Amino acid sequence: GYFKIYSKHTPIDLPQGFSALEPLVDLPIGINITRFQTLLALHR
Amino acid sequence: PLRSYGFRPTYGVGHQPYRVVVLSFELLHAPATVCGPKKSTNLVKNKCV
Ligand SMILES: *[C@@H]1O[C@H](CO)[C@@H](O)[C@H](O)[C@H]1NC(C)=O
Repeated sequence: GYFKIYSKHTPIDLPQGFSALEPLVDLPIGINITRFQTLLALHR
Repeated sequence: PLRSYGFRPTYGVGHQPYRVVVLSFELLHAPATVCGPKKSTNLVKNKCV
């Protein structure tokens, strides 16, 4: 029931290297997940 | 279906307006939530504690 997110923003097809990601949030939600989508900013 | 109280200051007890609040807890499924406050205790050093 915990939805974890790790993240990192590192400035520079993906390149080649190693970088460990740190916890971002801790969310006691309870939510079940089986599918998801994404959102994009269009050109208008 | 609706009436209204009155409440003039010159009422006896049992007819003056009382304010009522009720608290109700429920622990559905959360792993941990709002708990009581924590009583600290300072912190000493260089001692077996
Ligand atoms: C998530 O779905 C499962 C069945 O796939 C169910 O048994 C479980 O109770 C659900 N979890 C929550 C938090 O609702």
